[PDB]
Amino acid sequence: MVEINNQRKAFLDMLAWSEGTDNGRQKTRNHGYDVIVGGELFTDYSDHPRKLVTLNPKLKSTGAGRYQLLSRWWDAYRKQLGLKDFSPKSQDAVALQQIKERGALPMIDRGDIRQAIDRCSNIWASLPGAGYGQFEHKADSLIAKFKEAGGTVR
Amino acid sequence: MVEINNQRKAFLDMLAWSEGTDNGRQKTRNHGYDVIVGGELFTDYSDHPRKLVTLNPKLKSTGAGRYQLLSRWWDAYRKQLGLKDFSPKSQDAVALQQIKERGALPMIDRGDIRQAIDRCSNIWASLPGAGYGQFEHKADSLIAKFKEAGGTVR
Amino acid sequence: MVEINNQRKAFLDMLAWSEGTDNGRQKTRNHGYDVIVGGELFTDYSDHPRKLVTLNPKLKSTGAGRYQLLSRWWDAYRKQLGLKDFSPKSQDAVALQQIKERGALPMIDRGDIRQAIDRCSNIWASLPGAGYGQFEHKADSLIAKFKEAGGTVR
Repeated sequence: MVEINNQRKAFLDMLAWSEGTDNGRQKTRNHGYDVIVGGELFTDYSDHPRKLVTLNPKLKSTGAGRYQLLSRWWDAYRKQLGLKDFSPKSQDAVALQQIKERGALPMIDRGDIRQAIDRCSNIWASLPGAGYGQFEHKADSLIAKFKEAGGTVR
Repeated sequence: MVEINNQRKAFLDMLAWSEGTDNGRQKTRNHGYDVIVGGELFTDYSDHPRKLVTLNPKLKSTGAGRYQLLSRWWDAYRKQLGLKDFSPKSQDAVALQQIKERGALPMIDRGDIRQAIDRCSNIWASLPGAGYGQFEHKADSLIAKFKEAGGTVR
Repeated sequence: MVEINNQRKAFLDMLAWSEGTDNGRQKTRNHGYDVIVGGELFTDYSDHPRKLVTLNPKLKSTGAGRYQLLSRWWDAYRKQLGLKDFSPKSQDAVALQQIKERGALPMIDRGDIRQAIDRCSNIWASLPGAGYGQFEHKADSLIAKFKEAGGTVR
């Protein structure tokens, strides 16, 4: 399993905030860990809710959990990591594993958050990529949230 | 909010032992309720001491009290539960609230401690499977401690 | 300057189409190489036009050229690659350099376009990231364009 440390935890909190699952606005009984794309909540943590939500006549998504994990990616990782449920710890595990695969861990650990965000933009829709126009602006908000979660930026 | 019963009290004692705040070795004048991460003690219970013992980004911690509650979580819960101080009763309240949120209360009440421990590993670093670089007690030692605190296991 | 080959050329054409600079509808006198974000054209190729265009209150951008390169990245790469102008050749050079830095060149050369697109999504806003809700469908329309530009997919 990818180890959790203060920098990584702060990154996961920034991410939960960015994705809108744990931002003090969206309703939740457990820090966004029970949020289904669209805003509904689930209570059974034995598996991904797998509820297909139509966000509009031309947009569907199965994102669920604190990091809005798609069901197809959940299946891949649950098998790969040997996870027995979709509990908060399992959700953190998958997110960290995806961050690991993108080579972002060293960046997070050392405080190069702007780079970590860019590297992870291909996984999470709320994160901007560096070539996009609004990056500098969005990264400031993200960096601020990262800092208040206790992370240290370089 | 969350009322205390024998099973829950036994869980909190097991937790204090696990976290190293109340284990008969760590110094304390009040059963671990005055312990700051690192081992120093505080005497003013009107608020979380809000101290760290390292500036190392990965290792940084503000844990304080019997259950080593981080200051950022303290602020969230203080507001949410309407707590006026960081007294032992307030500390117990926050811990029980976090346990309630991870869906572990029914598990504790019925004696399914191994499951409750797993669900709570996402909150406390000493609980087996937590995934930090810290020492994690074996489930067996935890269950033994839970039983000597008067809890009944199924 | 990174070398151009048929696979790479086809990727740059797919990209110009995806970004809307060279798609048969947007006006241009030079295959999108003269397009400023928003749709205006420039004629002086000695430097990036450097116009900050407001697309809406929340979205501003300085993208210009066939691949909609932001001015700040233009300055970085101009210096790094020793470019003396913002001519079509220079624009291609920077795009290829960015693709090289994302490790997508081998993917493009071998025909693994879906992977290359995902790796490059952090640079270009029109490209989809793999964790995105509709990756497979958007990738399909891009692959079609890549193939008609003469590229071979695996």
